[PDB]
Amino acid sequence: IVEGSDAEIGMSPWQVMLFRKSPQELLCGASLISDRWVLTAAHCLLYPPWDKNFTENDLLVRIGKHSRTRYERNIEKISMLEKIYIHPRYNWRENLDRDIALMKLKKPVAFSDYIHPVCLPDRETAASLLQAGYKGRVTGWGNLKETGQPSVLQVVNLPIVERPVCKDSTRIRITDNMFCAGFKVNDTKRGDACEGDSGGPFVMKSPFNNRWYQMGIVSWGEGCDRKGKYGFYTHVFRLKKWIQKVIDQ
Amino acid sequence: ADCGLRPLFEKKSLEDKTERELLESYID
Ligand SMILES: *C[C@@](*)(O)[C@H](CCCNC(N)=[NH2+])NC(=O)[C@@H]1CCCN1C(=O)[C@H](N)Cc1ccccc1
Ligand SMILES: *[C@@H]1O[C@H](CO)[C@@H](O)[C@H](O)[C@H]1NC(C)=O
Repeated sequence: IVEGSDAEIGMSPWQVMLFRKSPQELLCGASLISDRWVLTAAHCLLYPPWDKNFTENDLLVRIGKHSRTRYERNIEKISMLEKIYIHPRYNWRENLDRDIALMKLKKPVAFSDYIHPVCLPDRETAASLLQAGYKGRVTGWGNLKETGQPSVLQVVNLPIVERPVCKDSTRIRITDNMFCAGFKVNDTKRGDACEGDSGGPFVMKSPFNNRWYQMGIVSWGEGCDRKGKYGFYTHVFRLKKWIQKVIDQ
Repeated sequence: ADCGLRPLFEKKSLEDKTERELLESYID
């Protein structure tokens, strides 16, 4: 997260870290949506050009963390994966279309003051909240600058950007399965997700029922926090049917 | 279920340091 600030303790209890078992390596962000399911970006698990094509056994997740590197006694939980599910139509060769994946935990994790799931949006909630100018929140332990890494979880709030504006800001082909967010050239405010934040959640707090909903997944961008550019996110509601199918299955 | 309600914030009726920024964006 570039130009954000430290998260307060317990501020994003659905935040998940995705690690490579050996060598141990913090790979990406992810989010907890139930006691046994974690949502992330498909490119964190499958992106051949970066030599990424992981199986359940290659990975591990840590939940409840705040510090990026220090062990947090009786707070953080480690979980193994039972199965990974990547969207069947994820397009890594072209534009990361449908950059989404589910991971089933080998065992349900216990909720606590530091571990708690985020909500997935229903049609009504998506219609009301996913509108240009409305702000969402992104969190992660990714790079502090385009390139270094934070000692603790970072957070930044960003406005959803009008589709045509997103489209004219890049030559990369955008689809309905993505949305972009970020401040404009004139705005004094700045901020963006960056490398390493992929898979992390773009959440919004409903002013109707006071619950936090995950509307997006950090997916891609060109550089980080450059004026004139915007960060791109996987559109969660758009892929909600696939998500439901995997979980029901 | 209980999703989206944080134990240290909503459950204790406490506001985090920047969520007001999101609420206010629903106006402007
Ligand atoms: C995997 C994630 O850590 C990372 C997040 C980038 C978010 N950046 C900003 N400014 N919010 N994603 C990536 O690095 C993705 C993975 C593949 C390459 N990539 C990019 O963002 C490229 N810089 C652009 C791109 C290449 C191919 C297809 C789509 C976008
Ligand atoms: C990932 O590797 C597996 C196991 O070797 C192989 O079957 C699969 O084709 C690979 N994934 C892709 C699409 O590269």
